[PDB]
Amino acid sequence: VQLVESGGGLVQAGGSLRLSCAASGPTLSNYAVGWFRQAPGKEREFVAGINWSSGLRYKDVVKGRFTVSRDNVKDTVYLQMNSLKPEDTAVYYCAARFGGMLPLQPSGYANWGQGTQVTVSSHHHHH
Amino acid sequence: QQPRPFFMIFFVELWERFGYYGVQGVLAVFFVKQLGFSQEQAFVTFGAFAALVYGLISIGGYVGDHLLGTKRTIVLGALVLAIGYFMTGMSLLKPDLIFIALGTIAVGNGLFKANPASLLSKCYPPKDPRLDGAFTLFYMSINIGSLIALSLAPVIADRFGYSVTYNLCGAGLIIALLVYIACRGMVKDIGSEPDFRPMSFSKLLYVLLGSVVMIFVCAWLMHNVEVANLVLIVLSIVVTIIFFRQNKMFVAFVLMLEAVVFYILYAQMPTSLNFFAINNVHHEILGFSINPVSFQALNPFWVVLASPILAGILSMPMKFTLGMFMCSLGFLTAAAAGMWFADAQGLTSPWFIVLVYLFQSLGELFISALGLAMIAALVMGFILGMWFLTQAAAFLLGGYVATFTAVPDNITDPLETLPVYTNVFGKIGLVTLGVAVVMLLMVPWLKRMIA
Ligand SMILES: CCCCCCCCCCCCO[C@@H]1O[C@H](CO)[C@@H](O[C@H]2O[C@H](CO)[C@@H](O)[C@H](O)[C@H]2O)[C@H](O)[C@H]1O
Ligand SMILES: CCCCCCCCCCCC
Ligand SMILES: CCCCCCCCCC
Ligand SMILES: CCCCCCCC
Ligand SMILES: CCCCCC
Repeated sequence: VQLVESGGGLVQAGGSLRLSCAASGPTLSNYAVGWFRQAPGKEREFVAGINWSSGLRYKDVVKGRFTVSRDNVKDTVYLQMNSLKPEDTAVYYCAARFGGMLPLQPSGYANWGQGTQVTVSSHHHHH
Repeated sequence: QQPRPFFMIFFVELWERFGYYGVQGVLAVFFVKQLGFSQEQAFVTFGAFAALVYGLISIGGYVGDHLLGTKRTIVLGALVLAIGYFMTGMSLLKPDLIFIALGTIAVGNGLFKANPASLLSKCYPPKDPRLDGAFTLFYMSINIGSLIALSLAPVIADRFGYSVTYNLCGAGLIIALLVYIACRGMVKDIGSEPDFRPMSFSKLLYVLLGSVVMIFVCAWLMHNVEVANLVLIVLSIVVTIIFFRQNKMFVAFVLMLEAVVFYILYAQMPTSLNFFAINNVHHEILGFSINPVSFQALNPFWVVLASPILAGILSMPMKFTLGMFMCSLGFLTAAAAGMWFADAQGLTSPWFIVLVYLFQSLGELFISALGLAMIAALVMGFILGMWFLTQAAAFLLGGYVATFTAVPDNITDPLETLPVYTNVFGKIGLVTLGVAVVMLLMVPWLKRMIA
């Protein structure tokens, strides 16, 4: 009913980060977990998710770069973010909805994490 | 207002129904999530379970009337049921137990069901006016227990696991037994004839041997639904042959076929309408988030409120016709909600499902409450057996029908599942509308035959 997100931070373009979502009392196992993100001046948008029986859904611009997965022992959901780019900068939220469906809009999800800042800098080393 | 044993019977019934529906509300989800069944396997297996639970109700009236006594069989039924609930809780340690545990519930229900109602009838002198009110309160008792279970059992299974949920079902039966044993003095001169002679251990052992056999037969049929299908098909065609060989009975036949359609529709509440709420309805109403599995609780809710009202307010065949029109409208409302009143993301307002369950519950109040009571006005034992057999067949057929809404575990988009639910619910509603119209057309001829 309350989700805690962890693992955000600052990273250079092409780098990687892993987000994790854990719940308190409810067993996350019965839940589709969707990851949403809100960039400055835009609305929350669906990024990626896993339903209660391993079905997956992805936003087109993160396919081949992001992977959602689930560790049902630790009752945790993960977002592995590789080949990160500046326009992936946002507050990331996990959201949980009972069952097998991953609706695209925030109104489909009842339980929300508080959000983790992800920043991707164009920084590269001096040549 | 009522005799003292009425309140004992009320609360035994409430707690036994709590236990039963605590299991029923979560069983299809348990099949899918915990046992890894596909939705199709879960739906047909639930159909088999429901079929056996219903067909075996025929056993408990006979055992209570003629073998052990009503009060003795209440005790035995409660004990077998509680054992079944704890066996279901144990099945999480021992997955191989699950089917034996469900057979124990079916057989335990078979012994138990008919007997509290029978007992309640014996609490009143034969033409007491309060009988009708007491039986409406008894139906409300069934549905208060069911309301609590369908509301809370999914929440409990989500927060504490299935082992805890099923053990609490067992505890509810244990508490029905304690209340029965505590009130034994209230029913000391109430019972069937065997209650007042010493118990025949010959008959007790026959009942236990037959029960255990049935537990194993139920487990086998639920594991192999493809032979449960042929068992009931051949039993149905054969008992149809033997009904046709042997005209107030013909009215019983057409009313039986109408009830079969009714039970096909009732069987969707724990399966296809349950997963429709899971997949394509918002899980929030009046601002509170809810477990969508709890939406099943809307059926007893509407019954609890509507049975008194409708008790205050034609005759036999027209009430069946009315019930069938109500059920048709429930499924047409479901289809319409999905076809025209969904979000851009594929989700519909939970008020549409509130309305589906209102229509469906009124259908229940017109039909199943008032069916075999005046099927008993048109008629014996052979038609009671055929009645239970055909309605069990109805539940198997309902599981098969629910499989047309089954969703693969990899689908995650509500706009893919919404048209499946709406196509099936709309076709169910149109066929049921046709059936209700033919019922309407035949109402006068039947109502003549009842004379
Ligand atoms: C339409 C029938 C409504 C059923 C009535 C529900 C009975 C009340 C539940 C027990 C007390 C509330 O306890 C809790 O409350 C929150 C908000 O209320 C609800 O919601 C929380 O749990 C359920 C299941 O665990 C999740 O699907 C849900 O998304 C989550 O946010 C649950 O329903 C209940 O777990
Ligand atoms: C009220 C008398 C109690 C009778 C209990 C007898 C149980 C017999 C056990 C048979 C084992 C299969
Ligand atoms: C009370 C009887 C328990 C039977 C369970 C069988 C499980 C077998 C798993 C090897
Ligand atoms: C009223 C006591 C009934 C005894 C039945 C128990 C059989 C195991
Ligand atoms: C009584 C109807 C049976 C249908 C089997 C396909």
